[PDB]
Amino acid sequence: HMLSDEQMQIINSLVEAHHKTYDDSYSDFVRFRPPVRLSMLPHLADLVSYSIQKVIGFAKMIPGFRDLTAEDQIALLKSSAIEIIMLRSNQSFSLEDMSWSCGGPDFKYCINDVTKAGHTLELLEPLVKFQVGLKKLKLHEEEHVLLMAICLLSPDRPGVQDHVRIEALQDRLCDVLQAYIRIQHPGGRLLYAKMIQKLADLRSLNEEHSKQYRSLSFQPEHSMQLTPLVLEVFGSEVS
Amino acid sequence: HMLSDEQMQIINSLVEAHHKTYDDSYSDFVRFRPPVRLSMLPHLADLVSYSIQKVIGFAKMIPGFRDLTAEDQIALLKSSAIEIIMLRSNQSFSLEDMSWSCGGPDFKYCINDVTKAGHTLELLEPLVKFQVGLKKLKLHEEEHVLLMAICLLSPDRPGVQDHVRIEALQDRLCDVLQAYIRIQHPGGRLLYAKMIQKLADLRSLNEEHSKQYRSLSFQPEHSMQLTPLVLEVFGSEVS
Amino acid sequence: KHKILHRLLQ
Amino acid sequence: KHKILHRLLQ
Ligand SMILES: C=C1/C(=C\C=C2/CCC[C@]3(C)[C@@H]([C@H](C)C/C=C/C(C)(C)O)CC[C@@H]23)[C@H](O)[C@@H](O)C[C@@H]1O
Ligand SMILES: C=C1/C(=C\C=C2/CCC[C@]3(C)[C@@H]([C@H](C)C/C=C/C(C)(C)O)CC[C@@H]23)[C@H](O)[C@@H](O)C[C@@H]1O
Repeated sequence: HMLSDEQMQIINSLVEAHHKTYDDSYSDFVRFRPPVRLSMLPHLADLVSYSIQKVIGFAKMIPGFRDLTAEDQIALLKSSAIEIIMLRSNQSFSLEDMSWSCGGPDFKYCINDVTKAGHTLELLEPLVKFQVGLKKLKLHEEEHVLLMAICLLSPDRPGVQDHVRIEALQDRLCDVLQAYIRIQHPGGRLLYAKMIQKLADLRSLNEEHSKQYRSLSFQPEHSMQLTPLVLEVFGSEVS
Repeated sequence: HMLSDEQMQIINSLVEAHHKTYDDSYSDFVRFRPPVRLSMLPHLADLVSYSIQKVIGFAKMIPGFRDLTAEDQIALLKSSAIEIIMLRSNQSFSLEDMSWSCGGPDFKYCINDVTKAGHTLELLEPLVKFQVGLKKLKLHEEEHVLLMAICLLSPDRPGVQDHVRIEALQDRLCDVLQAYIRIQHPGGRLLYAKMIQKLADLRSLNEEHSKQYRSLSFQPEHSMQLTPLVLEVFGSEVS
Repeated sequence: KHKILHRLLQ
Repeated sequence: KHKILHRLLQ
């Protein structure tokens, strides 16, 4: 068994989409309001807002995403954006430091940094355990981007209209991922099941983040520190 | 002739209100998104947003402002905020440099800096001429804060309900200013008329800024760079 | 509306 | 509503 021409074209475009939207130099970060050690909410608001723009760019290059209706595109992004940021952040995460390292000690985020942005160990503990278990998977970049696309293209999200179309798109991506792992990932007989478990964990992380984000968004002295894009994407408006 | 006890109490509280809300060290500025030389819109958005918070703090300490209804307080601030920022910015303005110097070459703003925030010489020329003519007045701090309070307490602004109350408050402040100048300002026989002319110029500056701000606010790639407070205060929502 | 202004105005 | 998202989504 091997992968088809169409299956690897999907992988090609998804890999290119991610390289174009994830900048390993992190040099854009000096443009954010600086970190301060809710001391850290300005910096992390800007970080997340910047990351949302990159997730929108990645999404737009997923085969078939741009052909969905504008509402479905919004629906999928409003529900999944925080999950994709959590998944994509694994690339900067270090097992050795148990934190996210983004090219410079100013842009090294530990758990305590995120408590100074208004969050609690009720979210930060499962998040760090998620990152470490995901890092231990040692995913190929191919598998990493496929999982982001699969996560994004979930039809079981609030607001989606074209359930049938989104599922067919996600089905094809899962097919690609299962085949890639069997053929290209030595010893990956259990990998696909683990990755689908991580998608389950993200739903739980999403739920907890939304809960804690409501606290921020309901206190104007904190919500005023957010960005207009963050207010939109994480807000409760429905199209 | 001399000033009454009640007149100088007004001056006392207005001077204290301004010292508490204008920080001559400008050390808070390192918290703004950095300047970049619409390169400068992030930094100037943060600068203006910070300055709005200080104008609200100053307003709250004007005798009688806090006893107005919440709507009138909002109405006066939404219409006058940009004018008070223009007036209060004269304190950092230099005739020698023709620019605003805020403790550090990173926080020195020339006209070209503000064109990189989306504005045109149609606004920036009258603004710089306003600052230089206002600086040439050599106002006492007493006169400076009285003019900010008078500007803020104008009843002829859209949205105000209690015309009669706001005018009485502004009337008392004008009385204080006229008396202060006659008694305490050597050679100020023409000063009060000039200061009231500057209030006229601010209306013209306000008009032009609102026009150019509409361009920013209508293009989402620029409006997303603004702050939630700036969006509120300069926005067109009416209570 | 004016959520932040209301909060800032106490 | 969703003014920025619409613009970013082209
Ligand atoms: C964003 C990315 C990166 C790190 C991510 C992190 C580390 C900091 C804390 C973060 C943002 C979590 C926190 C719960 C979010 C709170 C948001 C508000 C305050 C609005 O509730 C979620 C993920 C977490 C890296 O810089 C790099 O990998 C690029 C990547 O995109
Ligand atoms: C704000 C203050 C100071 C300088 C003010 C300035 C200089 C920079 C350009 C400025 C903000 C003008 C520009 C038209 C505004 C655009 C706003 C958006 C882009 C939203 O349209 C208006 C005043 C101008 C000093 O830092 C100090 O004196 C504190 C003071 O409060």
